Amino acid sequence: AALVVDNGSGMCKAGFAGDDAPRAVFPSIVGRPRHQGVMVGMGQKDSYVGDEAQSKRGILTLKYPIEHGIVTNWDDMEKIWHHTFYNELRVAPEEHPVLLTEAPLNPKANREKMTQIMFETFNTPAMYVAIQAVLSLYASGRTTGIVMDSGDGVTHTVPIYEGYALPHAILRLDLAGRDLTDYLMKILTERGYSFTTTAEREIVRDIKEKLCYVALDFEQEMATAASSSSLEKSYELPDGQVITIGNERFRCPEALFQPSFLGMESCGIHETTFNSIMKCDVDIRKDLYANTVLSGGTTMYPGIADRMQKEITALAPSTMKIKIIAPPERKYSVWIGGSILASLSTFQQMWISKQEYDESGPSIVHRKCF
Amino acid sequence: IANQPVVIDNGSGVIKAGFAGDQIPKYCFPNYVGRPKHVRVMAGALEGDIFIGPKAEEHRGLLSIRYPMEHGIVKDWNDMERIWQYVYSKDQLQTFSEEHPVLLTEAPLNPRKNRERAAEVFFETFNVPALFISMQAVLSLYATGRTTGVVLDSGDGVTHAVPIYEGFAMPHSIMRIDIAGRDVSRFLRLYLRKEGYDFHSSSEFEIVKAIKERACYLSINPQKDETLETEKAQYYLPDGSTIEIGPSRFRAPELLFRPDLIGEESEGIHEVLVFAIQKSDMDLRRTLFSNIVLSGGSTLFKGFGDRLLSEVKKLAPKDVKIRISAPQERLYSTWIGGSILASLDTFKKMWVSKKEYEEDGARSIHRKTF
Amino acid sequence: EKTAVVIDLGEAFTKCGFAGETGPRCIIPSVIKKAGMPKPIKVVQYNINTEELYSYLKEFIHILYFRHLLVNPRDRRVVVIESVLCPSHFRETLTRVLFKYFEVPSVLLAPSHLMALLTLGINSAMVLDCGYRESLVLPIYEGIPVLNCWGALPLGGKALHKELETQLLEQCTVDTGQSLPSVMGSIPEGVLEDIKVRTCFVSDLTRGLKIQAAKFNRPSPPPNVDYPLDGEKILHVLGSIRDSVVEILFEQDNEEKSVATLILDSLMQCPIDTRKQLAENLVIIGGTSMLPGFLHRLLAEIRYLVEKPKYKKTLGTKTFRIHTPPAKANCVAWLGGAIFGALQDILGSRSVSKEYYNQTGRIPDWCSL
Ligand SMILES: Nc1ncnc2c1ncn2[C@@H]1O[C@H](COP(=O)(O)OP(=O)(O)OP(=O)(O)O)[C@@H](O)[C@H]1O
Ligand SMILES: Nc1ncnc2c1ncn2[C@@H]1O[C@H](COP(=O)(O)OP(=O)(O)O)[C@@H](O)[C@H]1O
Ligand SMILES: Nc1ncnc2c1ncn2[C@@H]1O[C@H](COP(=O)(O)OP(=O)(O)O)[C@@H](O)[C@H]1O
Repeated sequence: AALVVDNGSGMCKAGFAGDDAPRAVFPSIVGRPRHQGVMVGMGQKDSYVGDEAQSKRGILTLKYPIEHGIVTNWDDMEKIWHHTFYNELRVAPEEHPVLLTEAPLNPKANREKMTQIMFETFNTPAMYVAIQAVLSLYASGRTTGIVMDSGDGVTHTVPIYEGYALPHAILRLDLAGRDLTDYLMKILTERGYSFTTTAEREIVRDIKEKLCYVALDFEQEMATAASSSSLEKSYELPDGQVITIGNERFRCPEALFQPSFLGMESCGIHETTFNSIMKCDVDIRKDLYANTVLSGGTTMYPGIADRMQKEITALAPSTMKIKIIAPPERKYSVWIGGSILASLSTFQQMWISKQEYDESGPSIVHRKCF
Repeated sequence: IANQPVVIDNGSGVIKAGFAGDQIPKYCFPNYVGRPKHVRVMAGALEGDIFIGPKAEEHRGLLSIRYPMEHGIVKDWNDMERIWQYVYSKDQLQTFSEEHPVLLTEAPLNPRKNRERAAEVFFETFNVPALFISMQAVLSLYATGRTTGVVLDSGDGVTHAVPIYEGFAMPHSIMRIDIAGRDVSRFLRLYLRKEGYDFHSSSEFEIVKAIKERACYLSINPQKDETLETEKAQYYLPDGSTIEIGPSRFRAPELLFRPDLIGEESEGIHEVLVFAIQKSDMDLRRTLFSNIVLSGGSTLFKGFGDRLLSEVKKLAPKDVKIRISAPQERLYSTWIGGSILASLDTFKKMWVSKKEYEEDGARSIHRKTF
Repeated sequence: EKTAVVIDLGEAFTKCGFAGETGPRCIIPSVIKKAGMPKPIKVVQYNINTEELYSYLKEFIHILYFRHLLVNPRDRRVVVIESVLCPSHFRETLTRVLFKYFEVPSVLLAPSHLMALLTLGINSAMVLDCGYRESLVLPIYEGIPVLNCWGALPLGGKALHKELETQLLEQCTVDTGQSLPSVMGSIPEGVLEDIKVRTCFVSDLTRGLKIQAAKFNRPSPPPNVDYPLDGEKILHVLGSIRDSVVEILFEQDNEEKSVATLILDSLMQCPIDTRKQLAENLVIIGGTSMLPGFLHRLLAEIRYLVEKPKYKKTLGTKTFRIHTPPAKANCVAWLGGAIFGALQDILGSRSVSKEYYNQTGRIPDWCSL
């Protein structure tokens, strides 16, 4: 009926209104080869969208217009979107209204640029963009809750109390798994696993999803893992290389708990969320203690809820019970939350049509934000 | 030991050494592993392969020379050992490891394994009672006297551009490229092969490297001089063979800044330096523009610094005064600073004793390393 | 419409035929039989007067189209089967003969491995060309010929001919009119080549080890037939002789320089994807490769060299499935040129227009502008 288009910071997801499985599950990454003196290989594309770039990853320069979600060259992602239509659903955007994703503390010019692409370029009959965390809590089925949203490009805890705007405590945080992967390939380089390009990064981010977990006592677990030679597990890679990871698996996510590893001049994720907590009414924060909504697909980690929980629990009073809300499908609950969100009665009226945009210009984005 | 410390002007392509008090590394020679070009199974061949200096500078169409440290990655450990023994001999050191303190210098992107393995040889085969491993940028700063600075090096393949203010160990400011004149000359001889000049042997290519260090420059108008019809000045080999060079005399080195047709779309350290600029802050950036240091041997080029000046001028915005310090002995600047560091009393406490190495080893290396 | 002129080239030969031509219409070498001159002067000449070459080009190209074509090519395009490393200025001398002298419609330069990729109809490939005087390996990354990874070494049959003349100095039982060890001065290498065509059989890898034993501390010289030359010049050559000339292709002692070394290291600079790719994306071209008992002995030694210390870890377990040429490996490149010129008239835009060379007088190669 509509177009529920998710814009994942890493991969992508999409589909119509009310669709259950995300159709455009492909890398939301841009890539181009080394356009040099050689000729074309039997005729082929210039830009390589997702899986195409993922396929011939040895030469295609894996880039992103995305800067922790901030798209620089909108041409990239819009051509990706065109092909995404004519790739997954093969439907024009003019017959079905679109639904998009966003993150707080985003410059409005980004969304307005996006908007004018949908109208001037895509000619969508109606359109809408909302925060991913809303879809996460939507999938949970709540309205009161601190939706700790965590994309693989950004992070933003979203405290809500009966679907109400609390942006003073809501804080965007450009925390990407890519950043961890940066540090990870760096520490691998001193471990003899010296690799440079982004193809290496794709392989090791998949390895990050393979064995990089979250321990419980980083230094103690670090010393024991240093002693636990069996924990330094190996895996013969697609290439003849094998790996060795025992510390690295949990050594790398401590940068989230400790900005010191990167010198982010910030706080660790657990107390960062607690800092966002500290910007509210402590008695409704009690509900937020119960509303420990751990969301964002970049939270699919082994031993992460107890870690984070225990940390903030040490920060919280005894009566302030942490009650984790974290379904393993929270990664899909973003797009699926938008997919079922499209089926909302009020939302079928809450729209930004052609003339609504044109006759208002990009100014309509402000009140039509949320 | 309480003797004159061995000041070493280390390197992947050029490794020299001397002592404290000396103003010059007494025996200047590059990094190379000289093996014969023939089967040394039959008696009366170039066996031993410990051909450093005149032995390598003796046989030309009979030696297939090798190179151990490849971008800070040394694999010919035993070949390094025999080169060390050549140095330890009375032609270069005239003393022993036990008899004199030794100073080791490094650069970033060096895995711990190289340091550990080299320290094993240096404290077990050779036995330095006063040995210390350090950097090279620090020594270049010692030579320049500065402490605040965007230090750069132009080794054989060693190129780190880390902005270091007042000797501040800033590992997040690390911007190291592992490529220089080595592969530049390799594809410059590929150009020679494009115009019919094959140089497949090491020495056969070492002559080409002598041209690289002799008849190679940076035409500050690369595409303009490229579009301009060249004249191709004739070079004369030790054989005296007439060889024209022309555009290729500056093509491959200008290709460092413009890696367009490499496949390895590198940067040209100015871009990497702008990335390091981003790592720094405008208040410090403004100062560090004036605080730029160059090192290594690949800096030696006609129109080198001025071309890079033009590069950054096209990069940096207005009211940005940049100064790039670069003496004539960028190679020796490391050795000069090594003698300066040798003259430091803190350095005496900074070094790891042989017994200290026996106590910990790798942990002592990476803990007492700085 | 029109059948573009597909012209094979190279250090040794220069073949040709129509677009899509299936069959060796003729085989011309890379020389010119100069009138008055008793010997056919070569064309593969470097640091030489391009003007006498320009004359060779005019005459030779003229009679060349009269050989393979017997008709003026001013109607159709010309598929120029080039390869890298040739002097681009010399290539432009060819271009000025074409446009500035014969006024051909348009031409296009393409390497041999590209046409090999056209023959297999695949995209990625790790192909080696067994050139006349040299060796030429070229990897392809899904239709993209890899630049930094390559193979190019003076490792062809010409050096083997030098080795053959060395054997002629050593093994020479030329009868009277009964040894006569190289009493006759020069040797016709073309005759020597056809002698190899009718005699140079290739042994086994274990026989390669026998040749290693022949180097230090003799086994199985037969099959071996003598060679009678006209004018009472009969001499015998062992099979171990020609097999020794084949086996010396991998002397890696103290230098680590061979064919497989070049291939392996070219793959060493490749990334993870390209590693397994080129392991399965593998083909071999070149006429010199077409030897009886050499490709499998060769392949066995390649698989053996996978067991070299720095290769089991790094490369090791990789299936080296190799594509096969549907015809003679040498002609297969020309066949790929025939493939391109056959059904690709649309690609005349990529072909170098005469107009550009008229208004330009040059062609910027893979450089700037
Ligand atoms: N098994 C796993 N182990 C470790 N990490 C995982 C695992 N599964 C998923 N992840 C994390 O999920 C992240 C990708 O999920 P995420 O939904 O955040 O992608 P995204 O592109 O940011 O989507 P969006 O931008 O819509 O939030 C990866 O960075 C990875 O760290
Ligand atoms: N005139 C020159 N032109 C180009 N490159 C040079 C020149 N002089 C030296 N080099 C390069 O710089 C290297 C020496 O710098 P150095 O820092 O000692 O290198 P490394 O640290 O890799 O040994 C040489 O190996 C050579 O590659
Ligand atoms: N059937 C064959 N057996 C052995 N060698 C051959 C065969 N056919 C051609 N060759 C040789 O292999 C080389 C490939 O031919 P060509 O394409 O002319 O090589 P190049 O491109 O180096 O001239 C030539 O030297 C040729 O003599």
